[PDB]
Amino acid sequence: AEPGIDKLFGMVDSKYRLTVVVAKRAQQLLRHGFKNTVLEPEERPKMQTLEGLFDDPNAVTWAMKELLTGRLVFGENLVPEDRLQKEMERLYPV
Amino acid sequence: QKRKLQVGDKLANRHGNKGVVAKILPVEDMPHLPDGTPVDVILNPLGV
Amino acid sequence: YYITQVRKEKKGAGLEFATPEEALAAHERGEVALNAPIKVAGRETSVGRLKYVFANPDEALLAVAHGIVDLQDVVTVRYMGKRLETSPGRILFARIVAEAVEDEKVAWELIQLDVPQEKNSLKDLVYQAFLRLGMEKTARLLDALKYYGFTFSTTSG
Amino acid sequence: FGKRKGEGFGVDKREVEVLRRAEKLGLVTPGKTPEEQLKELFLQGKVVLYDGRTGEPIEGPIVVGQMFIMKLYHMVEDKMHARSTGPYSLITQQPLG
Amino acid sequence: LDSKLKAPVFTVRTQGREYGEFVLEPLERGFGVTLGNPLRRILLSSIPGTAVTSVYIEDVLHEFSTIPGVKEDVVEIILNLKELVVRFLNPSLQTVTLLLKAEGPKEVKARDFLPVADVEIMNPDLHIATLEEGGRLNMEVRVDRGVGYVPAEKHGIKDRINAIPVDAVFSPVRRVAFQVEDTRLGQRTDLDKLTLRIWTDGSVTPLEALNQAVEILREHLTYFSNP
Amino acid sequence: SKLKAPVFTVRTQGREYGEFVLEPLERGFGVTLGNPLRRILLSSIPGTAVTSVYIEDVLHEFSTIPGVKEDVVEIILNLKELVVRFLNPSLQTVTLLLKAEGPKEVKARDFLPVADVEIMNPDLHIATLEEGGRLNMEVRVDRGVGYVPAEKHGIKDRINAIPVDAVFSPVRRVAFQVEDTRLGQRTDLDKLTLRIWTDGSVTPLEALNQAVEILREHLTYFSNPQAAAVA
Amino acid sequence: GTALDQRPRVVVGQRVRKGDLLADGPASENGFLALGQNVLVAIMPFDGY
DNA sequence: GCATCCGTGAGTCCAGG
Ligand SMILES: [Mg+2]
Ligand SMILES: [Mg+2]
Ligand SMILES: [Mg+2]
Repeated sequence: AEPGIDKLFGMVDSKYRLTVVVAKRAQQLLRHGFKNTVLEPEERPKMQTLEGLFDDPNAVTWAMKELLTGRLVFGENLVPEDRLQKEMERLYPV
Repeated sequence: QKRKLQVGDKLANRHGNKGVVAKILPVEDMPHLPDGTPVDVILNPLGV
Repeated sequence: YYITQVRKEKKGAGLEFATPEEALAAHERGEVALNAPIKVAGRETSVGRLKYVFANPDEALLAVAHGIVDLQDVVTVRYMGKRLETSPGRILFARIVAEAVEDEKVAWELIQLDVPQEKNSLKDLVYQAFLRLGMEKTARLLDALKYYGFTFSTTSG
Repeated sequence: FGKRKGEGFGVDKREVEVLRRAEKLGLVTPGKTPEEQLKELFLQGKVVLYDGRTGEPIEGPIVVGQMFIMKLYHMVEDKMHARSTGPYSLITQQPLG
Repeated sequence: LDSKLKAPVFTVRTQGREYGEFVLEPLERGFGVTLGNPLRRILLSSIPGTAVTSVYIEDVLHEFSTIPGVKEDVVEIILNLKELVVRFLNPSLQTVTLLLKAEGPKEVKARDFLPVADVEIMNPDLHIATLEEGGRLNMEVRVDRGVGYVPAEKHGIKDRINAIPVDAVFSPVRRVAFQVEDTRLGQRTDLDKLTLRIWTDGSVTPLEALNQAVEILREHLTYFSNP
Repeated sequence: SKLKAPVFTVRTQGREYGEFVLEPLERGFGVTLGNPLRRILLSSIPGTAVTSVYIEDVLHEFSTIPGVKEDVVEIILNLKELVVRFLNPSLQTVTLLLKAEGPKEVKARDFLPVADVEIMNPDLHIATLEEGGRLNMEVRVDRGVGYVPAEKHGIKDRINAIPVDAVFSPVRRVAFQVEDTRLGQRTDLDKLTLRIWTDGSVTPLEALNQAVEILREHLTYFSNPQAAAVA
Repeated sequence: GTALDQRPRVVVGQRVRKGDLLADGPASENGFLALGQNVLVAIMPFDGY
């Protein structure tokens, strides 16, 4: 099972809402190169290459991690869509 | 092409018993007899 | 099922004894079988429970490791402050459940000890584990029951 | 087995353990000698087997025999298939089957 | 055809004097169990330890007798005694008798045992018995040095006429469990990764216990040498 | 009460078969020793095998030579069973030549002999040749470990060379007995017998020693621990 | 796509009576119906495999 | 109120040929 999936289902009021939260977050991180992560250097998901450990590329792994840390606000009608898009492009370039 | 036997090939007997090769263990893992002779195939009694 | 079954033997067949030492001596004479039911004094117990008493489950398994008894032999064990009459097989089952879900107390509460583990009981174990500990842990318990069930089937003979 | 007794080998310890097992299984008559009992088992088409990984015998006796097994035509070499993208249909423009 | 293997890496993970995990990867196919089963046998049968082999308790006739003044029965005190981890500090030592006299309202621990030269009680907060008002407990416990596990009725040793023989838990090891996983080395597909797990009592540590085990075998390899 | 070194009996019957008794050993240890030795003796014991065949006027494995009863497939099945002993330890690889013809049942003796090379089953049938039937082989035989399929080692000494399955391990069987024995007042001691059969390329005793050596070398690996960086 | 070939089963000069076997076809062992192998079999569970 | 005639439907995926 997914690391900490019972807590994740506890977080939302409908399992599919968690699914949409995870997918949206993972796309937000794919878009900015993970420069917007709420995870600390020590909490980064790692992938064990043949050379050595590197950042995990699976942005849905990153999404569910960040979700368990509590450092994200998820909900409906939080902010205008192009306002969020341009503020994220301002803070973390592409 | 000379086809050896691989994982996924289907074996069967004349009595209805059929099934796929799932595992090829090396000779040192096979159940063997007191005199050292290893068995060839390990069928599961749960079918019978 | 094979490990958590208990043996039922016919040699003893319900003899009466006064002191446990008389019963152990009788079993020594080959007169009574280890797991046959007898009645020492007014108590109806078995030679195996007296002859063999274990302070903790590790000891039970160390004995089964050394040939002393077998997992289906009924024996006496001290597990969680309790002086249980049960097999080392059922002790092992419960250890598998308990290490699987990483909660010895909840684990003990979940099992039915004094029964062979079958389809129905294992089923109710998974329903109960689901409800109590969650699906991540029930998946770990399931890989667990899977592992041992296959291992113990192989050598079960 | 007379091969074995002539070659100079007694009843191995593990055959003892399995014999006591099969005795509790009502498979042998108790008190008979190990040869008497192993013959009894064999006649039921069972033998002693030693887990090749451990050295230890199977907790009990196991049926072992010569069997006619056939290779059926359905080999995995012929069925493993996978496509990223391929050809499409004319009217529907969906992939071929 | 042409094979170029490399000698594996040995990895250790200990939690105190009680527990150790050991991962040795990569191993050519089949060698995971080739190393695992022996070391397990050795680690449960032939690691030298200490065990409470016999017990004398005053005015206590047999093992299934009662003790007036104490709430535990005799069997129970004998079990609690099975759980005592005693460690010989002098390699010469071979056997000790340990005496313990207490009375009145009190809960005897392993501390109450009278200290001896070259004898360390590793688990002194261990519980033996609680006595009441008028409860009197005089007992002598025999503690030897052996390997493995001996039922009480297999050594039968008696100092005196009323000494109870006690199943002897020699092994400082309480469990060994090893598990091999398939692991890959570039193009090599079927290599083995040996994970070993060792629970001790604290007299010996896991790493010490395993090193002792590997020694016995290495030494048994030398017995194939001069006919 | 601590046991001590046991007595080591060795009963060899030629280069093929050997019994290796050890007594007395502590209870259980009959197995603790006898099984890993088995496993290392069924696999990881080096030996030799035919790895390539070139025949004259044979382009590939599914041919038939005129004047020859056997098909090439069958001939490689025969040639697999060839036992070829290397007397020199520096030697890695040998290309045996065979030229034969006429009414004659070619056997493994007919190979042109090489020094530091001995065919341990010269009576091994290979082919049945007919009036006018010829045969000109060049087989390549290598050292090696275990079982290396043709589809992997791909050994071709030339263009029409056939790669062949190589069963390198020269151990043809390993059984081990644990009998009951006593020493003084000790009961239930184990008496370890190891029956070993080989092909003659290496003898049972040499086999057992290299297996010993492998197991000991393997115990060497635990000697340098390392910290676990999981934390 | 199975291979159908025949193999000689007699050698030069063998006197053969009427109906004697001169060649083994596909899946034929000295004239018997060879649809497989006779292997050595143990009927016991095995680790889930 | 009944027969009577009409059309419409009748498991999934996979291989070949
Ligand atoms: Mg007892
Ligand atoms: Mg309960
Ligand atoms: Mg492997």
